Amino acid sequence: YEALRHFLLMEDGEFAQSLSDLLFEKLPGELLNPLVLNSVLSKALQCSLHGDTPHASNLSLALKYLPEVPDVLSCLELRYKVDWPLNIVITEGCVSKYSGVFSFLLQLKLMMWALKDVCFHLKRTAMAGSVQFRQLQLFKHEMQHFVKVIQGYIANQILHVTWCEFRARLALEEIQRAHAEYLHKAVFRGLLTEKAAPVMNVIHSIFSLVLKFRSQLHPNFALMQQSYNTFKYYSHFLFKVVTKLVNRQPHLEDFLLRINFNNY
Amino acid sequence: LVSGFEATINKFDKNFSAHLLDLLARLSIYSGMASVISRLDFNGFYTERLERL
Amino acid sequence: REIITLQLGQCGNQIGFEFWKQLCAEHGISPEGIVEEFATDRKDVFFYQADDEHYIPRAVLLDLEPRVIHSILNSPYAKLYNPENIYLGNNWASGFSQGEKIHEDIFDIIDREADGSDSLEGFVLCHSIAGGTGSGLGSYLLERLNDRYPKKLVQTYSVFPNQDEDVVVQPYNSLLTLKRLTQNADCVVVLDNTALNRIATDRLHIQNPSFSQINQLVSTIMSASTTTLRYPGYMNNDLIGLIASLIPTPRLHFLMTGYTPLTTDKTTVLDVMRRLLQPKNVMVSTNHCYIAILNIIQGEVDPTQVHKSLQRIRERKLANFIPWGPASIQVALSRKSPYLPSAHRVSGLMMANHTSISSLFERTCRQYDKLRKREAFLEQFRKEDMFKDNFDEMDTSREIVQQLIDEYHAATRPDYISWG
Amino acid sequence: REIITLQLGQCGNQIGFEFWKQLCAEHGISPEGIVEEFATDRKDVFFYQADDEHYIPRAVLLDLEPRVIHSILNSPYAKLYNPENIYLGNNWASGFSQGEKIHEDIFDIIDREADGSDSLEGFVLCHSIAGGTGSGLGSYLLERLNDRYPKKLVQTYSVFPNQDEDVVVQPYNSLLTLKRLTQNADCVVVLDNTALNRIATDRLHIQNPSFSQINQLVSTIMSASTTTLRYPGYMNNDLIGLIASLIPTPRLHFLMTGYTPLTTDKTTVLDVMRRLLQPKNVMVSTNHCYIAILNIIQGEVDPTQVHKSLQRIRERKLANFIPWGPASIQVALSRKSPYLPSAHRVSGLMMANHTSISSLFERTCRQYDKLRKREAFLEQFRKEDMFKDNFDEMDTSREIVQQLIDEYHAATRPDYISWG
Repeated sequence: YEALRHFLLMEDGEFAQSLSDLLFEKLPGELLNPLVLNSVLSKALQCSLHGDTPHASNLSLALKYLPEVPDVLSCLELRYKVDWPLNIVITEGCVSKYSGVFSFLLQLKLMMWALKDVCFHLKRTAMAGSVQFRQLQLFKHEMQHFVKVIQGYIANQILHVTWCEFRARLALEEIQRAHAEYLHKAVFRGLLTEKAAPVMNVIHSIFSLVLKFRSQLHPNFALMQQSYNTFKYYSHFLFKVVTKLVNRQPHLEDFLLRINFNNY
Repeated sequence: LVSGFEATINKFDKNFSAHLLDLLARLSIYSGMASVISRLDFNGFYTERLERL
Repeated sequence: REIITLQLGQCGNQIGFEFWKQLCAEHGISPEGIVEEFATDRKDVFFYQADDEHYIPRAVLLDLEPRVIHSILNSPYAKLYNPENIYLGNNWASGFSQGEKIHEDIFDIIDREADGSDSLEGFVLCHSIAGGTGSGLGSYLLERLNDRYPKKLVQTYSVFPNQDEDVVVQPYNSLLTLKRLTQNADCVVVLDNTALNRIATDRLHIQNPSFSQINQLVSTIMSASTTTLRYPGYMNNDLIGLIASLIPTPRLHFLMTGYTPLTTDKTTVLDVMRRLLQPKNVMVSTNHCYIAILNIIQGEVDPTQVHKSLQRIRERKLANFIPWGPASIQVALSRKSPYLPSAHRVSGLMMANHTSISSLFERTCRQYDKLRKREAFLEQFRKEDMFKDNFDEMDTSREIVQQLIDEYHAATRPDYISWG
Repeated sequence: REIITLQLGQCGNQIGFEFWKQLCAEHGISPEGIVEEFATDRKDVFFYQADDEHYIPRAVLLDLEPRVIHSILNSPYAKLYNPENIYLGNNWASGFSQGEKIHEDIFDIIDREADGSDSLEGFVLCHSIAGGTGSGLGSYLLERLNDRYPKKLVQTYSVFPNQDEDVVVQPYNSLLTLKRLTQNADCVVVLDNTALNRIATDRLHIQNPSFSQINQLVSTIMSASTTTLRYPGYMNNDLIGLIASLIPTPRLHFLMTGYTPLTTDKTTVLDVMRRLLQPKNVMVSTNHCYIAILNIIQGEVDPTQVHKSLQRIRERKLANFIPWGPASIQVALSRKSPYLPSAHRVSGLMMANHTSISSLFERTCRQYDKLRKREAFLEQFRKEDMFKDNFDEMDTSREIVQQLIDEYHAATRPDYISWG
């Protein structure tokens, strides 16, 4: 379990920061055929100097979103393969959700890649006090601030509070239930569940506008200004929707907390 | 010399490319480990010229 | 992927030697650079991949007229590193001209170390301002790094050169250096000698040996800022992801420093949160408001009660803020620093963009304006006159810092929708 | 089947005596040539089948005006060999004329040893360039071996005659010798006195006794190159099977030398692989690319992890290469050298065809062009004028080496489909 956490919850230094950056170069035929996704993992584990375990190799690897391209979905699934003397405890529907939480997690880094791209496209323009540079980068900061704090919520819920559970349980029917309740609460506090689904729903509008903001690199200053203008309305609308669903969730109260300190 | 030698070597060259591309096609199906194909033509040229996608 | 660390100037070489002795203490490594069985951490951040799989740190030492560098050299931590990156006048123009004349071989040392590493992520600058030849040379070296590598990140560890009174051209030096820091740097970590001296006289009754203990505080702050990268966490294991959150615009990119323990001779999360917010705990010395606050916490701390604490700090409404923008305080956690015994295990650190630094900038501008109107304290050099005959470079830098003060006070307003 | 070894020139006789003392140390044999009970290896490579079933090595010694050969003779390793194959001016033309005038009796010694052996596989030439009379005589002897035996293989161990400055006709000597090496040799193993001197001053602080230690390095390299033949392995137990892989065309047949231990006063396969790839480990001193690389590894090395290592080096993509051809790095392994106690047991050796040698060739051509345009450093001899009255032989050799430089840089291109 404490090996699975390294490579599907990405508890590894510059493994996410090296897998995601190589994967997102593609979106074509690349990152579809089984010789390219077959080799990005062998490069990613070696440049983190934490991996290269048998819990990180000889595991099955595929994808569920093909690159056909906005694109708010990441790709490259990873599965943790188990067999008979591990099957009595570790479930094979539980592992499909291990892949499912890894994919959501890599999609979170997709925004941290896209905003980095548009700040990188802007970098060669300047240092200077030219208006088209400074007033454009002021938009980027806000979206990066949004991404870091929704990430600060997720990096607490799926990784600390649910990881306390089933770690003080390891300090015949029972061990399966202790495993499944742990992953069940991990996907529950991640707000992917149907109960807190409208809270995560507006983040996709957030994310699509971040992609529109990434695509352009300034004559096209006004278009990116307008994309940011739609983004700010959607954030000010999220501020009410998350508050209303604490009368439905004390765990969600940390999220309304996260996105704003004071402020209306 | 430099011309009739070219005449013999080109037909040997074409035959060898046919007999090689067939082998690499029938080796891509065999695995296990991918290091067999990767080491056999380790350059990155003629590693397979009948590429897929 | 790997960051090349530079120690520059004489006092900057002193605090760099302190920081590398601190890394020898912090990681499980010998003073010969040797990895041990009491070393599992990440060693791809500041450590040159030295040849025997012994991750030797990168201590690039650039200086002119070395005096304290010899005392650094006769030490057992000069066997921890020496890949031959050690190399062998109190005004800005003198150090500028000295950096200009020997740029090529020291830049060959820089290219040497850059090709020596597997890749590059950034250049962090370990410097103390008002080291004599270090000032001026530091701005020229900052310009060389910014010109040669415009796709990398430059961080500047710098002190605020004010011991409350000798160098009287120091406001001119800091003024020109601050103009270069606005345009040739992406993030600058500023510390205050005044606030560090006041906190040092607060915790104990030291006034004579205070410099060596302030070096220890600087070394611990530098260790705590990079512990999240050097030791495997999940967030801010990269430089750029850590830097991107605090800076809204590349002119307001100066971050204040604070540190939760006062003395080093359970503690719950609510304590350290409102502890780090108090300005007694900030080691940097009208309405002024933070732009964005971020904290690291490393110790015996439960990661669950941080949302309860952050709820308490939210409903406390304890800091004001920049009141037109969606910025928050950002809570992040890293591992407790292993492989060495540490007293007072819980220690947190803040980097925050505050418009209060514009007050100290305006104090430096007022001192510069006073000494400029008097014009008897430039201490007229041939370097100062030869670098600029009409001395209009200080006026251009004054225009830059005046624009910076205007942008700071416009960000202080709830209307910074257009630039001012 | 058996290879006849020749030591030629004064410095070549010195390094040959070093190599035969090295073979007396390496095999379990006495300094009288006697096979012992501490000797099971193969003795059909360099050992003359001497009569008492005592496999005495073949040390064919050809020289004029012997001075250091007497010091070789008064040694207990002159009882290891003496089947009477020992025989008793710093320009190329002088040594050429000296080799021409006494060709018949020394060729009778060659035919004597050739009929003495059971058969012949090749003639390996143990020489150091710029030995005075050794240069010129070596090219004439190379021409005699190439003319008399066109069905055998000739290998040339040679140093690059450059001590970075006395012989000032040395670029002329090396230029004419290189023309002969292009046309009268099938493979040439070139070493650099510059890189060996730099590595010697790197490992220790020797500058005066450096020649004797470079002789030890040359002797160990010569032992490691032939350990796979002298001791029973499976591959490269023949000369021609070892030589055939690295050479694509008989003009690009010069191989660089490298060696994994730096000092001689577990270690896994990934370490020695990327160790041997680094040019700090190559004892030979724009875009340049290897044609083909092959390594021997002899030590405490597991033969299974070499495919894991070669996978890591493959996906590392650490060397560029000649980018239009199906060449690879080729991994081969031989036995650890027995019957003598050796420190630093793991030692690997590379022979690789690199176009970087054309840069040093162009340096020698530039030095030759400078001294030729000046024409005050030919040191005009009667031998030099009598061998060629108009001195057009150096110009013809210059045309040959210019064609070689053109072929090298055309092989550097991804288009060498037609010759250039």
